[PDB]
Amino acid sequence: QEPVQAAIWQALNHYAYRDAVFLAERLYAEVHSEEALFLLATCYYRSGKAYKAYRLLKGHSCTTPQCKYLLAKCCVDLSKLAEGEQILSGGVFNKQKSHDDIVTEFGDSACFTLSLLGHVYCKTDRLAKGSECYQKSLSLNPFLWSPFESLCEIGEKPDPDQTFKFTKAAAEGLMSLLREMGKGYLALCSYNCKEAINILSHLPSHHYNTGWVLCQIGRAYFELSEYMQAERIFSEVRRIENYRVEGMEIYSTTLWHLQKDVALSVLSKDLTDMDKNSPEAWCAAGNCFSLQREHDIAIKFFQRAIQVDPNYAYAYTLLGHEFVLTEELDKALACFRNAIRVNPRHYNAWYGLGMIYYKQEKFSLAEMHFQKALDINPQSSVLLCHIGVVQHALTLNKAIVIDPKNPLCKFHRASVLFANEKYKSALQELEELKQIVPKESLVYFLIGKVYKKLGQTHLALMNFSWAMDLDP
Amino acid sequence: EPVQAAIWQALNHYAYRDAVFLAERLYAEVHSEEALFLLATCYYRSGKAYKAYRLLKGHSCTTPQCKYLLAKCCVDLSKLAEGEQILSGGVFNKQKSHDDIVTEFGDSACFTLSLLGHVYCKTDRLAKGSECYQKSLSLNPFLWSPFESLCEIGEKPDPDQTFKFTAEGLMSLLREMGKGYLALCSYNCKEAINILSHLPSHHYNTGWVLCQIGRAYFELSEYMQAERIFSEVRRIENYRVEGMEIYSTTLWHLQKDVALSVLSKDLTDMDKNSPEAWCAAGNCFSLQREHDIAIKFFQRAIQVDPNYAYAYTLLGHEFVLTEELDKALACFRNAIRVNPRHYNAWYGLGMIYYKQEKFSLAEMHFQKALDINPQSSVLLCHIGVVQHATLNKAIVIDPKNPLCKFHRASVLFANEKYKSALQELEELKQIVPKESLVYFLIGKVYKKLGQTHLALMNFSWAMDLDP
Repeated sequence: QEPVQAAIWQALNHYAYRDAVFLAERLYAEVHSEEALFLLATCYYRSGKAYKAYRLLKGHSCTTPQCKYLLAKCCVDLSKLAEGEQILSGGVFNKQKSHDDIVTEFGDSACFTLSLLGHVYCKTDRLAKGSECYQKSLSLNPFLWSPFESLCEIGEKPDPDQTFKFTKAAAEGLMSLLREMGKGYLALCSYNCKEAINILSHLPSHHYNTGWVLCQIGRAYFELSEYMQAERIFSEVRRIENYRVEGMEIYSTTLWHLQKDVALSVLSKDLTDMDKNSPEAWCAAGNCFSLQREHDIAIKFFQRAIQVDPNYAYAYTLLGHEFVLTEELDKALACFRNAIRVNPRHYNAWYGLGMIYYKQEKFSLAEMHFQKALDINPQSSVLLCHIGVVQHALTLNKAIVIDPKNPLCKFHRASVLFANEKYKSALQELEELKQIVPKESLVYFLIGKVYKKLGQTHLALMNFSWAMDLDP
Repeated sequence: EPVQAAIWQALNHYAYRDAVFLAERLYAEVHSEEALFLLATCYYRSGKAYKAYRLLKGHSCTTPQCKYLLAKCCVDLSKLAEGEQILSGGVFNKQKSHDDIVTEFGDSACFTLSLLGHVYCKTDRLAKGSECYQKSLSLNPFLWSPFESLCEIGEKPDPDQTFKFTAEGLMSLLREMGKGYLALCSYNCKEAINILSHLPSHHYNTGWVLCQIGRAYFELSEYMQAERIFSEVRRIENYRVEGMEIYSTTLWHLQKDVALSVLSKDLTDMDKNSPEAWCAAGNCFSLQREHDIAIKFFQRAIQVDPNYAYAYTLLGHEFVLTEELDKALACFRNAIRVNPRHYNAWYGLGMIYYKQEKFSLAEMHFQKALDINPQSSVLLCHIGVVQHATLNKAIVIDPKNPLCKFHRASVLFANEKYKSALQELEELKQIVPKESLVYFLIGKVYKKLGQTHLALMNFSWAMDLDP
């Protein structure tokens, strides 16, 4: 009995699934225990066939925590999210069981199920309930990076120093790394890009050279739009890991702005060759053909990124931009809106909608989009206006009149000019706005840039420290 | 220690993202080979095998634990040469002993050997493979899969001895069940049914056992009894797809498009990645007389598993119906590469070569099918009679070429032409005095006749001759 199910798990840790599953089937058939049942369902699940585990556990119902966790997980895998809640929460039919109840039920598993419950609440439009779950999970288990990483991406600001603290002593040490890292990834998610590099770079060199860190730093340099400083450490994460696709996502697009045909070609090849069930590889393959500026082929790839992961915002976004160039404005809208559906904090899509409203001269709505976007990210304009540059290389008073009422539409019109090689025209429109809004740091920060490129070093430094002082 | 134990917790709840992160940390922190093993174990269980491979290659893996995981990724990546060179092979070491491998991998010895046997079986070295399997089983007789493979690749181990322990309750069960599966594999199905229906009824009523029985009844061509057992196996185990491809073929021989529709709909959208489900839908649309829609599905079955022989043979039959024999020969030809011990294609080709009047070839083929399974004519000849819904020539060949004559009598028996088949089987019976097969087919025809004397006698003759 005992040695039979000892032996099954030996088969599973060696991934001999057919051997394990066979024994499990006979074990459960001899003795109908809840533990043997669990083990069988376990075997079906790790063998890569969740659906089997679902019908098995479901058909003669077990209530044990080990079965309940697993049954909920198979559901989540199969997108039965509403159901998944009910197994764990007791959520919607009867009264919703509390976290204190949940912890009592699952005990040591409480941390994964709250993580699980977290994920579904978030993916079912209840970030409120989902954040509370993630937080509680981290309380129960500080070694879990994923809950913390979800909270940052939502817009929540958890406290690294309070989140990771265990309550020889090896944890203390691991949590220290995790602390400065936590502080840094939040610092990246809220777009304190200079801070995030500063925190991450101060991290010890062994944990600096890891591809995760460098990948985040790559995202950091990229958001600043220091493209060459970015491509340096993305070329780096590749020679050091070479099996990593996760950061190569945004690296593909950096190589896109720099217009490095061979490198993006090489990346797309190397990425598709490794993992064709990765939206990153397909995002890369996609804008490799945008580089070559053929739009039929790129659309198809971006699509594969959507099929292999429809909860992956960025892939939707990158399609929109490409449809802008082909002048398919109606498809583009739906793209950015969908992008807004999966992640409401993905700034690229807001602005992209706002850009095409502005382009069609629907301003007061474009404002709202630009505003909601620039709240997520200031200095959004640089990247998405550079986009239009890359494309166009391969009423104006009406707007200013309209711009009287609303600042950000105007601000784009300036950012749109600086991105083009029309530097002088920008400064006329800029001062007119500087008078319109002496509140916004954005205005003084742009003057800072526009002076630097014009030579006036003393007057650039000047307006930037003002711009900083006005900034909160 | 706390970090390592925290990972394994995250793994056992399938929180892969949480675990790889700790494992990247732990490995960055210490460049330990066990820290390495964890990271690669976390990438592999995350469902990203390439990630572990590329990692393990780019660092020094020299330990059994490490060497196993890497071999597994290789084999997963269709890098069989690599896989071999890692477990058996020293770049510098010579071909390892069986005993060397066991020493190196200790408890993991049975699994590494199992995986080798698979590699040997995937390459053209069956003998080297079945030796690796036997060794695996002797090291660990709780493993069913190596013995499963042994039966299918034509070898005949002895259950009573092979699963003897060198607990008694599992083995004694395994032995009886093993003896049953071997029978099914050696195609003495009436034995296979008998010997595993002697099993205790709560292991009888498991899905796997019923499936083998159901499998057997198709091989006995007991089609109405077959669908009885499957239908039950469906009720018991609606999540089972394994062995339900042939349930579909049961519902195809019997002409139940109604039930084959229920079956295919269910299986398709239960498991799109199972070829059994696409074989199921493939048969379904064959009945509906949509040949194009039928072949569409059979290729998808093949698409989902190119090492799934039965989809190749079903495409074949669907091609012969559309008289596209060049394409049909290829499928069957593909089928045999794919399946060494598979009567279906061998006979399938035979029937094609027989219709091409190339009886010299047809013979050699029918022998190979009939070597694997003696009764293959009855099923394959039935196919033609469902699909449908010189008399001197083959007689002269029937001197030198007996098998071509037997098939001609079988196809006549498969049609309602019972009288004409006895006449022809008598003439052929003179040419071969003694062939168990022939006395069987007499008894087969006597059932339709009435006559207990003729059926009983001949069957009893045929049995005695081939002990």
